[PDB]
Amino acid sequence: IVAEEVPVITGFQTVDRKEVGIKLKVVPQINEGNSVQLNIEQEVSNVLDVRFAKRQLNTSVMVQDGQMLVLGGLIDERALESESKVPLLGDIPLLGQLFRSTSSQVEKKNLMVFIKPTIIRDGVTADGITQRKY
Amino acid sequence: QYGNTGASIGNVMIGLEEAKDTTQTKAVNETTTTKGDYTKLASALSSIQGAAVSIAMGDWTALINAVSNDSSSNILSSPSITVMDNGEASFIVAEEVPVITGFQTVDRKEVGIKLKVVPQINEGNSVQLNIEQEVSNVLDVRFAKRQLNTSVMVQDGQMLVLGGLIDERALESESKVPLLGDIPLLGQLFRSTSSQVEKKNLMVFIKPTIIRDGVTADGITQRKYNYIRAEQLFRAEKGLRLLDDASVPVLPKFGDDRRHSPEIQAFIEQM
Amino acid sequence: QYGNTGASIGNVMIGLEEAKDTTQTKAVNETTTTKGDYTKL
Amino acid sequence: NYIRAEQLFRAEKGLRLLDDASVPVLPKFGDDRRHSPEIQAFIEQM
Amino acid sequence: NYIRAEQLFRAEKGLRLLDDASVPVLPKFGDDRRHSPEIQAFIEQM
Amino acid sequence: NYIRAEQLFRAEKGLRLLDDASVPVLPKFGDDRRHSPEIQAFIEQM
Amino acid sequence: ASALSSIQGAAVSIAMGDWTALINAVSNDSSSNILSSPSITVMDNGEASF
Amino acid sequence: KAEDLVEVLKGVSEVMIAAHADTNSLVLTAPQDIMNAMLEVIGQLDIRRAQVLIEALIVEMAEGDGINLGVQWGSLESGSVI
Amino acid sequence: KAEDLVEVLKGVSEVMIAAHADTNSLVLTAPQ
Repeated sequence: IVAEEVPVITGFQTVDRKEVGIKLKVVPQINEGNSVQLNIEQEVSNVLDVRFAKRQLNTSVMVQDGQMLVLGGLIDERALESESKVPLLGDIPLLGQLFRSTSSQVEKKNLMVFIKPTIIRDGVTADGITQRKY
Repeated sequence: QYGNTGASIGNVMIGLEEAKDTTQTKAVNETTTTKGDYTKLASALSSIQGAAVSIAMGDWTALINAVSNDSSSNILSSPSITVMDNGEASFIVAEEVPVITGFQTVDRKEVGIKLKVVPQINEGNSVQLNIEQEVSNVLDVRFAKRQLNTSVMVQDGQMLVLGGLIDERALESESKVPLLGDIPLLGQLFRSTSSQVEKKNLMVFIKPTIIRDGVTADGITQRKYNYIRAEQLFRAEKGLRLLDDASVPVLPKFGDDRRHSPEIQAFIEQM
Repeated sequence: QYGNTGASIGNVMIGLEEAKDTTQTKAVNETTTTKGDYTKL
Repeated sequence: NYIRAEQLFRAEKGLRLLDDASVPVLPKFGDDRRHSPEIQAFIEQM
Repeated sequence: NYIRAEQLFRAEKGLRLLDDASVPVLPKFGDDRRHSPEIQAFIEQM
Repeated sequence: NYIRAEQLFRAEKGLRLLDDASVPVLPKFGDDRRHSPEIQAFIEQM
Repeated sequence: ASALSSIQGAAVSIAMGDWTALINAVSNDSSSNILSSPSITVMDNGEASF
Repeated sequence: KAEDLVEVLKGVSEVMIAAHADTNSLVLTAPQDIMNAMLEVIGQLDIRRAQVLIEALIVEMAEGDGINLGVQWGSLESGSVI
Repeated sequence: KAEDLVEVLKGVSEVMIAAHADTNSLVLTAPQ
């Protein structure tokens, strides 16, 4: 868990602490060589009367030893157009922009969640990884 | 006077009279002058969406009002969850706004896209799906949630339509004197017409894909990875305007793990 | 007037009038002057 | 293809204030994901 | 066909302020979904 | 037929401000549903 | 205003020699006609709510 | 599903029938004849399920009209109203 | 429905009658 807990009021207003951050709870078991099976519960805490976004996925995947695999994702796209006009005067091409109020919006979002296991068997492998992360 | 319209001539004329400067005279020879408040006129105009135009002719003030509200919305979100066969997976993307069910108490509930699926695989090709799918949309807050939870059987790599809605509405309304509003030429002076047309479409499709070999999972992961990496490289070509373009996070090339920053990398080679 | 926009012409004009300096006269010959608040604007 | 037709029509008369490539439109049936036209153009250069 | 008749009559004297193709009308019995007249016209061009 | 008689009498002296075809009246016994006179007239044209 | 609010009809005050005769007369003619028929289609021996 | 099938097959067996969930495979242990019977039951309970597309259609058509007209009278000097 | 039918058929049997819901098919085991 990596998180910071902001104060929460569910009621002089009462405040309740909850944690927003990245949490990963994993239970691997190893095929007697290479592929690793993962029971994974993964949650992300993001926070902006406070609204924060949490997008978790908890699944079970089977990943090869040193290769990456995509657990999850979301691809979201939005276009919200809005307009107001008199109407008739707002139809004229040249002067129409004087009588119109246009509000346009385009939102887009992408989430991918990947996982790479690595199997550490020898001590030289753990020392090799720890040495580069150090 | 009409209720279809944004604001009614009564509150508008009353507001305009309250806004005028009033004078209060006491003779014997005191005469005081005072400016009137706009709060009634402000209360009358606050609800106007459109053109409200007062044409004053011979103490008869005709208030014309006309508007055309044209709205549109287009939304695609597709959530994919990768699951072991016969295993279940939950997927939630949501943000929780505060909710008051009562100094008013607030209760947190989550609006977003959630997909809970439990596949089992026919020993080749077709996948059976027990699926519960919910979408959270939110505008004293009202949000729309349209879920469908069903059981379908989809071929391996082919798309299948779980659900949908096609909704259409036309609400017309009118008011008139009546008799004068019937005349073709001058009828539009005595009529108040409010017309509305709404339309909505929802389709929910699902595409499974069966991953058996490791080369298939690597083939899918490679394209979903290179898609984002392409997006981020494009973010780095037109970069942060106020900051150095090396500060934007970009995925390493597929399979290369971690890279030092360009400046840090340059520093490392010296030492 | 439109609701799509940030602020509507009604509140803006009302605010600008409230911001103007108002004078209150009582003849017989008192004339007072006073500055208006900006809180609506 | 019904919805895709609707969205293509949304792209022909597009967002008046924004570029018409910003309106979401379904890919042709069975083709999965496509890069934006500008992004796609960028990718070919590199 | 009773309701469809009612709706066709709604389409003959239509919305006064809006185009008469915007009023919802049931498709002829058994024909499922139809594109709008303008959208249909657009589709044939592409 | 008693109620139908009452309603036909309601249709002979009708709504003063509205058309007399707008008052609901039971169909003749056993005939189920009938289109309005104007709607019926419209249907025959198409 | 409190006295007139309840008048439905003609209330006419004829003042003659400080004796004010208030005539009041009204004829309220009302009518209502309602047909609603709900049809529910059911499997035999099965129950349906509408 | 093995869980549904094991429950059903208990009676046919009456032998042990155990449902392995994760593989969705059920383990039969019996003599030869009962085995050949339960494999012919499982063979016929394993069939593919057709799937229906339910498309409802809801039509709500409302219409309304009214005409309200009348003349009122009043004299407030000696209050007399119609 | 198998669930309704299995309940009814219990008495006729008195043999095992088991209702498979998802296929809506009932499994009969009895003599000839």
